[PDB]
Amino acid sequence: SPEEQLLFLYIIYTVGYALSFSALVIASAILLGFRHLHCTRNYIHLNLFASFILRALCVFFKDAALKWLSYQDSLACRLVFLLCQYCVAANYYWLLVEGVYLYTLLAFNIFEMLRIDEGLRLKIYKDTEGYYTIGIGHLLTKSPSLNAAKSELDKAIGRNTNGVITKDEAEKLFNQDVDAAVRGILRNAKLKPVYDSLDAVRRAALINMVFQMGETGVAGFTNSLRMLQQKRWDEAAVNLAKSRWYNQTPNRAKRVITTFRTGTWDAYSEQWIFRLYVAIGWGVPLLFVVPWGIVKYLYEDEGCWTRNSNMNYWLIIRLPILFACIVNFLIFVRVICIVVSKLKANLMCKTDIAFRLAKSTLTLIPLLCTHEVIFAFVMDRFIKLFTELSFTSFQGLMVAILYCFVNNEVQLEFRKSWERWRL
Ligand SMILES: CC1(C)CC([C@@H](Nc2ccc(-n3cnc(C(F)(F)F)c3)nc2)c2ccc(C(=O)NCCC(=O)O)cc2)C1
Ligand SMILES: CCCCCCCC/C=C\CCCCCCCC(=O)OC[C@H](O)CO
Ligand SMILES: CCCCCCCC/C=C/CCCCCCCC(=O)O
Repeated sequence: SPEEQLLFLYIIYTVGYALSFSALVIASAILLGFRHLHCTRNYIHLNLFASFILRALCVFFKDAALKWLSYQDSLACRLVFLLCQYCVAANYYWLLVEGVYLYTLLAFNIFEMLRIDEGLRLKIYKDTEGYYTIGIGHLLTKSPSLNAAKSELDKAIGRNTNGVITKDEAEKLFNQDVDAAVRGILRNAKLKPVYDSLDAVRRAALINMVFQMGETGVAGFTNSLRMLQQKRWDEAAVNLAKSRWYNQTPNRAKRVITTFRTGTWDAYSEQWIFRLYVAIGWGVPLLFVVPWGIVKYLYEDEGCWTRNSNMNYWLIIRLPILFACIVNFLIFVRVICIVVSKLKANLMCKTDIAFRLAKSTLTLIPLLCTHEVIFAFVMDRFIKLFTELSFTSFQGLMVAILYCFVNNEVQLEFRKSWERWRL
């Protein structure tokens, strides 16, 4: 039947946005509700949920306006449609920062963590403790003799030093020290069981302490090491502050303790980077949605601008979303090259945040951007194509599932809260 087909597609579309709206409001309430879920990764998700929540609000407002000059001729409809088109562009640009974040998350490691904390030295320097240092935190000997320190470094580099050591030689010696740090942990009875239980992010935090202090030095933190192995991060965070290490070097310790408490790299992230993501997700859509809205009002104003078939005014809202999808597929392909490399080299386990986040992001990129790339320059079997209405309505539900309800961290918070109710 023709009327029955048009009515049935309306139901799966409206229940699609009803299930997506409720799931995204519940999902966003979970990420805001639990304090341990307050990290840059989940804040990026909250802006992405907000763009799908406002899109749903436009769909429910358009439908509510059907009940009582027709609505197609009104100015209110054109605004609801302009706001809807702003939400669609935000969905794809918050999906771009979602990919851009993931890619930088795969790029940050212990070597980049220590290069920030230890810094770089070109020439030999006698530090406050009496130890001669050079490169990226490479301590030589406490022996007060620059002549013998240069000779001690000469055997540890290959050729004659003179004093100045190049950027490549320092990185060569840096890989040695980081390899010497991990061999020490695994060669220690009190550090191997806690390191093997820690995730890749909290492992780098343990290596960082060993790099500065030493294998036998950090092994003394018997009180902190046990509550780390027992996954009690918040209890270990306040206990590590009550240390000699925290009062000696406080700016470095606060960063390492945050990485143990959260299991993220946020204490090494710059505050302007997140301000650049909000400028992409909510800023860039405004730069092409409002010129589209102005040209449609002045040169193609006919039935809430639904008659979008006359000039280049279609391309100004379809070329920027194609650009966000082409770059999202370039990230998609490159992220897969990095993830399969880190898994094969045993640099990553599938239980780590970078893999599980990749497992959801790499799903949503071809889920939202494949249609846009395939039918890239098509302006305008009718029942079979009307199945696009089912996926654009349930989009929000899928985002809420893959970035919240199947997330392992949120499931920890529900069980941790339920256990506190009993105890
Ligand atoms: C809609 C579906 C049927 C498809 C979805 C499914 N997609 C998926 C599954 C696996 C790989 N994959 C494996 N290896 C590689 C490689 F090659 F190494 F990159 C990629 N890629 C894509 C999925 C399943 C599980 C999760 C998941 O638990 N999320 C929670 C993690 C989090 O948010 O913190 C997410 C997505 C489910
Ligand atoms: C308990 C809450 C239940 C109510 C249901 C929620 C309704 C959904 C709408 C908006 C919230 C999502 C948008 C706000 C989150 C983004 C915050 C932000 O802009 O920046 C990140 C952070 O604040 C910098 O550190
Ligand atoms: C319209 C529904 C209301 C939704 C809230 C508005 C969104 C602004 C974000 C803040 C949510 C308020 C909950 C507090 C969590 C923030 C944590 C904090 O920094 O204190």
